[PDB]
Amino acid sequence: RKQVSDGVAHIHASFNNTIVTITDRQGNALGWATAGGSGFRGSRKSTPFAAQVAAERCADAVKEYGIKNLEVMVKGPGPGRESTIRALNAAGFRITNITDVTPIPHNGCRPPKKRRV
Amino acid sequence: PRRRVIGQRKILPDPKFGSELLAKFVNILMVDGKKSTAESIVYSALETLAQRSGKSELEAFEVALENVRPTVEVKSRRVGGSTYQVPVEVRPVRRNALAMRWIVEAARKRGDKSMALRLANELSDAAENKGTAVKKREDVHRMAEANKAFAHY
Amino acid sequence: PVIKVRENEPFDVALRRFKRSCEKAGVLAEVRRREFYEKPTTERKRAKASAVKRHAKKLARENARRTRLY
Amino acid sequence: HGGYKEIIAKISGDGVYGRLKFESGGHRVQRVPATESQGRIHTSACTVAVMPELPDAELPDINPADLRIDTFRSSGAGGQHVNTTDSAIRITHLPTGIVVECQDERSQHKNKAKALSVLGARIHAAEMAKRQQAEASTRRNLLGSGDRSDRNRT
RNA sequence: GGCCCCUUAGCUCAGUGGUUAGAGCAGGCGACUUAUAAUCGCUUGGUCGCUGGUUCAAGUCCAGCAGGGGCCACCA
RNA sequence: AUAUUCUAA
RNA sequence: GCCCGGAUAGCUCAGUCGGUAGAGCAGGGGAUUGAAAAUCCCCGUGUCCUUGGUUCGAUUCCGAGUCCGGGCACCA
RNA sequence: AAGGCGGCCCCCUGGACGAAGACUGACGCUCAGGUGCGAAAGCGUGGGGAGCAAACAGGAUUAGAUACCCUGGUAGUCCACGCCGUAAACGAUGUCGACUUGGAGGUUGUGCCGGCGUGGCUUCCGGAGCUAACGCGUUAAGUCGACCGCCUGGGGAGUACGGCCGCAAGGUUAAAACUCAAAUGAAUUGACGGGGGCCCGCACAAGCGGUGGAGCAUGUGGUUUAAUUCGAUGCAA
Ligand SMILES: [Mg+2]
Ligand SMILES: [Mg+2]
Ligand SMILES: [Mg+2]
Ligand SMILES: [Mg+2]
Ligand SMILES: [Mg+2]
Ligand SMILES: [Mg+2]
Ligand SMILES: [Mg+2]
Ligand SMILES: [Mg+2]
Ligand SMILES: [Mg+2]
Ligand SMILES: [Mg+2]
Ligand SMILES: [Mg+2]
Ligand SMILES: [Mg+2]
Ligand SMILES: [Mg+2]
Ligand SMILES: [Mg+2]
Ligand SMILES: [Mg+2]
Ligand SMILES: [Mg+2]
Ligand SMILES: [Mg+2]
Ligand SMILES: [Mg+2]
Ligand SMILES: [Mg+2]
Ligand SMILES: [Mg+2]
Ligand SMILES: [Mg+2]
Repeated sequence: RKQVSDGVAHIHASFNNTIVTITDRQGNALGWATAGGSGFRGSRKSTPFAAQVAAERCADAVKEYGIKNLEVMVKGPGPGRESTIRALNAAGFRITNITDVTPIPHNGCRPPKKRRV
Repeated sequence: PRRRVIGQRKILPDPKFGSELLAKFVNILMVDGKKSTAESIVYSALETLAQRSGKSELEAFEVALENVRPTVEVKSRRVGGSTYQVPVEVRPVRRNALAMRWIVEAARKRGDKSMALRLANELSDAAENKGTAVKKREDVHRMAEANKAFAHY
Repeated sequence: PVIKVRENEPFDVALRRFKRSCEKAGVLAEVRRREFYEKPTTERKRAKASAVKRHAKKLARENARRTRLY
Repeated sequence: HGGYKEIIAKISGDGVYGRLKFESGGHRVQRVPATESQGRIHTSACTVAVMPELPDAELPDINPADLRIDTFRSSGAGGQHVNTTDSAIRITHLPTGIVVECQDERSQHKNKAKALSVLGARIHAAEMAKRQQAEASTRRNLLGSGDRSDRNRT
């Protein structure tokens, strides 16, 4: 509805799933797409391709706003964190800056116990 | 095999149209080393396809092949622990082999009376994009689109 | 890591330079370490093991320049 | 791997227990088994018990002339009725010596009925116990140990 | 007595809209596996619980029924 | 992802 | 003694309320294995507790018994 | 000292080390009993509780799955005070002192002129010697002295009984019968591993045609029979 022009692309990359959320500079969400909601469950959901297809659907959900330039924010260490940016760029946007905001504790809360698989 | 010494066997071009591609087709159609029987069945079926097209027998075959030829197939290969079904681009030689083999398999499970007719029918249904041949190309294309996510490079 | 894209700079380059900036900061390795609790005993055992391999690689560098194979 | 850990079969005819009575005891077998990897000879045994058919088991009638029946006042609550009424039954079976007392009901007839039933059950359970013990002991002796040392036949 | 909601494919389910269709588990064949599993591809199949009318083409739009439940009503 | 067992010369 | 429920495959259980019975585990035959399990494929299995009725026809609806389980056998 | 100790700042406080001197004058070493300290879990009282997580619950997996995996989650983990007194509390190596070739580091002092010495602590290799061997090797498991602790086949048993300690859990001290002809350490050759590396064979894969269903032939098992003669029985009947 309301033109915004310059916005942010948050990329929550987990080992399981990828969540692209395109916001404005003030951090109000416009549109979002997930690898899990893009016709990909299980193995296929945790792949750079499904995180590519997700990025596309998110670009194809905020054209009504007419975003021309994006600041990208990648989070977490999954396959999503690389190819999602390639997709946004190849979807037509102009990448102003790329920042990693992955939350690192300065030795904080005890992680969960190691999986014996 | 384990070595990798396969000198592509020397294949004669067929007598009538002079085409190694069609000579191959005959070989794939042939049963019990009865090539004479096979060649007759192919020429008959290409003669029939010549009439119901208005084109050269080789050109009418090419058009048929093209709508059968797959571009990417599924091959099961291990990456870590799990055994995923992965799309692989098919080599141009294996593009024709599959095609020719698919057509003959397709044209061996119809109701029509003579194989020559069954072949002509399927080679025609191929040209249009209808036959069981050009139904299993789709299948081997779309199953190679579901697993598109596993195409790691 | 925070990469600003400069004027007249292609994307593919600015992405490789972002990848490098994160690998240099060791972000992905940091988060993989924080995934599960390693008991202190296990943390000391692998610190010891690493140093023993680093040190044994030095002694496995002499027997190569000094000794001949063919 | 086949065969039987135990196989109990009734063999019915004329003159069976006259010809199989001697099969009772240990049977020692010496061969290369089917369950043997190294082709080693092994020495196994099986116990065979041949016990003759005992005339089924006729649960006999409770002859009233073999009973002593005592009636007396029941114990506990029930006001004047329980004070004055011979409700309670003690049936003593003279043969076995089994005695059953019953004063669960307020009527002597119900008590006597219930007691005959129980005395029946207890007499018929006691004789079926003897038969099991007799059979158990008879079998025990025929079998011997399953050990290779205790055998009639090799 | 009122309102209503929903009662469509084996088992189920889901619903716009001028129609009997979309699945997801099942059931068939394919691929896959060391073999089971999972995975994937292909197909398979409703008197839209029924029944009228009314509609350029109405299960719906609107009646007469059946069906169950949920809350409210009920002083021969 | 799933793979238990093998008496006694 | 009376009362309520139940009796269906070898075992544990569905089911049906007048016609034409299922499940799981056992069982059999095959496969897999050096072999036994586990697993996979193919099969079979019932006088529907016993009688005497009603009925064209009863597992099903009566009325008896029999066996099993669950009540109760009271106020005093 | 061991247990242990990790942001930064202050306060209180212990030890170590080096340099030059000065001082005391054998005041030392070791230590049964004794005393103290002593991870984690645990216990008591009162706080606290983000994250994690015994128990517990559900979901999976499976033949089953009181597990591993998943979603939750209470004690507990944190604080104060008290208790417990144990750990593969390990260097599986008691403390103290002396002596006996080397090399390469790390760390922390210090003397002299980027070099050359001299101390402390410490990591790795290795010589003699030692050792059953593996290994240890001036930080000895070498060569010696002082003192203490401790062992005497494997099971039974670090258990019972008794004592002492403890709120308890338990700790500590510590047998016997009976039973076996071993139990054990290191190393060696293999074999094996759901260890690693590298190779090969129609071993898989890629293909083509079969078998398993039908009828018949034929061999076998079984069953039958007076007899169905004997042998071959995973691959390799
Ligand atoms: Mg987790
Ligand atoms: Mg067992
Ligand atoms: Mg002491
Ligand atoms: Mg603690
Ligand atoms: Mg407490
Ligand atoms: Mg507290
Ligand atoms: Mg858990
Ligand atoms: Mg101890
Ligand atoms: Mg320690
Ligand atoms: Mg240590
Ligand atoms: Mg010790
Ligand atoms: Mg001392
Ligand atoms: Mg050394
Ligand atoms: Mg003790
Ligand atoms: Mg004691
Ligand atoms: Mg093959
Ligand atoms: Mg056959
Ligand atoms: Mg023979
Ligand atoms: Mg023989
Ligand atoms: Mg012979
Ligand atoms: Mg022989």
